[PDB]
Amino acid sequence: MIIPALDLIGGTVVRVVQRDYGNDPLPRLQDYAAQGAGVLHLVDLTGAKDPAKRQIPLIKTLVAGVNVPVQVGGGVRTEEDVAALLKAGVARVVIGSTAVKSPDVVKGWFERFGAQALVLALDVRIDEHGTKQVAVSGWQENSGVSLEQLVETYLPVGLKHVLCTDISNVSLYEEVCARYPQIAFQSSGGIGDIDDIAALRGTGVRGVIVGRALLEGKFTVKEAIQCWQN
Repeated sequence: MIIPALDLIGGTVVRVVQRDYGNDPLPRLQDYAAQGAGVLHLVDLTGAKDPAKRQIPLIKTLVAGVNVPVQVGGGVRTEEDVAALLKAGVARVVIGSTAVKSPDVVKGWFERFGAQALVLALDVRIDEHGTKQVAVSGWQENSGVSLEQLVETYLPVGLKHVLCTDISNVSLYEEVCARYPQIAFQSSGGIGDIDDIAALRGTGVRGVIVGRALLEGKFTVKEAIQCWQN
């Protein structure tokens, strides 16, 4: 499915490649759902910078105001962070750097919350050997573990949802999806126009995250879904 996405800072919708796209995230999300979106994605950039300032009241309002599951990320680093987001009504919590830095801890989260409640977000850069290297961010060096190695760490605790961002493409998703058909992969990044969505058809990816292109008015959620369904 198409997964429309917003990045939020202090209640403001922003573009990242910051750019202010206004303070109306709820009407934007509601119109995404109205066009047929079955899942939405939010990144809490304020919370990512300071967990104490996690935008829980806002997230609560946004979740209540739409009729579809929302997955929410942004510096989710502790068990308490996960629990708080689920309590606020989020469907799935998106875990990034902590899934790389403390796998034994995150394995425990799978046991506690269930694999349906957790999405592992992995940034991948392909090195000069052609290996899919995991990095915790776009501006930090590789962390010394491959995508396959980290996926295989979490398979025994029932991993089901993985969000993959290429920070170094179609071939990447074709490869990983074929290797792990029991995992539902989501793609993030690279969507500049409607043809980019067509290109991911048939790769095996289950979800396509779309953010910037919708804000820029390149195409609508309805058009994206029509494209995805072919």
